[PDB]
Amino acid sequence: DFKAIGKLTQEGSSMRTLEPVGPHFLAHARRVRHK
Amino acid sequence: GERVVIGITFGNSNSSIAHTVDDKAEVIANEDGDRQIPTILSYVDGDEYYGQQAKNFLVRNPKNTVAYFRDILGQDFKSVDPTHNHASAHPQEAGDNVVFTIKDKAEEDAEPSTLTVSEIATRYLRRLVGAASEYLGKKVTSAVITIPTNFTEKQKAALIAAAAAADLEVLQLISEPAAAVLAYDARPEATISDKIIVVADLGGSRSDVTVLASRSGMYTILATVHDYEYHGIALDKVLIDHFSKEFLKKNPGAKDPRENPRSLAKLRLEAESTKRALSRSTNASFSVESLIDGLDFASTINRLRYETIARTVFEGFNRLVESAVKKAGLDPLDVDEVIMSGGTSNTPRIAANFRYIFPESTRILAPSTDPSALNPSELQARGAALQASLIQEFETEDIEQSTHAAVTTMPHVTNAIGVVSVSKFVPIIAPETAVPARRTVHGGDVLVKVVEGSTHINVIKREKVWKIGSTLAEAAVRGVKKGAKVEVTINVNTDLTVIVTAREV
Ligand SMILES: Nc1ncnc2c1ncn2[C@@H]1O[C@H](COP(=O)(O)OP(=O)(O)OP(=O)(O)O)[C@@H](O)[C@H]1O
Ligand SMILES: [Mg+2]
Repeated sequence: DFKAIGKLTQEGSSMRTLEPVGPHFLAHARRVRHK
Repeated sequence: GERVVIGITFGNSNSSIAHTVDDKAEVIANEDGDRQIPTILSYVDGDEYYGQQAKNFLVRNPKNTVAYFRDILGQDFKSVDPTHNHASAHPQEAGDNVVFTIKDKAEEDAEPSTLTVSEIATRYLRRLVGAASEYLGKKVTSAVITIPTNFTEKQKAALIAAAAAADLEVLQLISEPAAAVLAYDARPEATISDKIIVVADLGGSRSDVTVLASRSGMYTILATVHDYEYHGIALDKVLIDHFSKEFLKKNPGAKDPRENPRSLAKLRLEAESTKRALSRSTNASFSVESLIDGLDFASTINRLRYETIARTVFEGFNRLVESAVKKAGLDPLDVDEVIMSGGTSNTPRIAANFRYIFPESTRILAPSTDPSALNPSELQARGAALQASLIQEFETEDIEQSTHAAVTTMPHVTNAIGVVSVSKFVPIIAPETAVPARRTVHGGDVLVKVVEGSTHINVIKREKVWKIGSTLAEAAVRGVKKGAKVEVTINVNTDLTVIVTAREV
């Protein structure tokens, strides 16, 4: 289907830190250890 | 090899223990029946008392009783404010470490033991876990402990050491605000979503306000504010002063009960106890047996008068929340929920003030402003209990390395991104969302145009508006005509890449 690839403005994302609690973090923590 | 788990909240004034039931998290009460267990330790005739029992001995046994010591672990001696320990055993310097002099031995002629604040924390934690152990019938191996945001790793390691010295295994150290949010989102009634949350932890000796960004059910902390001036102790003073003035008027000539330590200690206990009744009832009694000069004092107060004499402090809380939301670079319009936590959040008036501060959209979670709200005291212990429950299967190297590397690396987008629909801007991925994520919602062809979006405020009074940023990619699907709905899904990537897919009906 129609699918386009766009690039976010390089300054659109600043470095921040997260709270390592909850199932949604722990489930996502699995993906990071894998890669 | 396997473990028993609890959630343990550790405060200067009160501490709680909570276990996990497969369906829901349960706060454990101690053998005194207290779910809110005072962080107090005392010694009488060689017997150790903790919690409520130790709290009572502050009258007849002030010097062998230790309270308000959590904010003293890992602390340089000058950094601590011994204001609150003046009533009880005073802290003392041992070079780098803070120590207390208390008579914990049974023998009268024995010298008083000089114990480190770490050892104090160690003995209390042993009893605390044990009360949970007795309820559960099983020795408790592990727990997760809540912590404030601004205390250093020196304190954290000190806590772990004292917990290790109490043969208790600390899985992770989680933050007191994040525990409160987890305590709500993990419940079945809650629905995870992307919303900006502000947690107001009102305590006894301190109050912490924290602003979070809940995106994809994951919490990222935007700003933090601490204040050691507006708290429950100030409110206790409001009652202590109010009732002390009344005592002298009724009993002329007697000593001011504030000027006698034993009489003042009785006032503090009773002022708090009346304050708690004023959170549950519209009328509460205040009494002290042989307050001073052998005179009983008895009085009452209704909630409305209390709210009047406590108006000054309450407005202090308002400025805390406004400062924190301001510290995040936000407006009260940007706030979706406010999770009220801490022991003072049971005050009904504080919720009412917060309703006035915030728009009608904003959710205020307290037993007096929401049918779905939880007990503000139990939140952190429930948060800890849940977190401890999920971790128990994993191993300590898994927790330690995943903590620092994975949590730091994820960046967050500073602008919202959505499709534009004129004849306006609708957000798809709320701003400050962590990458990578995915979001999707629902007489001619449909034209989807993805753009950046920011939130502004216009004084015309004020309301939230969206200004349209740069266009990322543009897309059109040609043959749907009259259909009412359009499903668009878009995936941001770690490399800042943007991926739109079209198959909407
Ligand atoms: N039902 C209630 N109504 C009003 N105030 C209450 C109620 N329950 C507890 N408090 C007050 O809240 C304070 C304790 O709150 P909490 O137990 O969260 O504090 P803590 O975290 O142990 O102490 P701190 O935050 O100062 O280290 C005390 O001042 C207590 O008097
Ligand atoms: Mg607290």
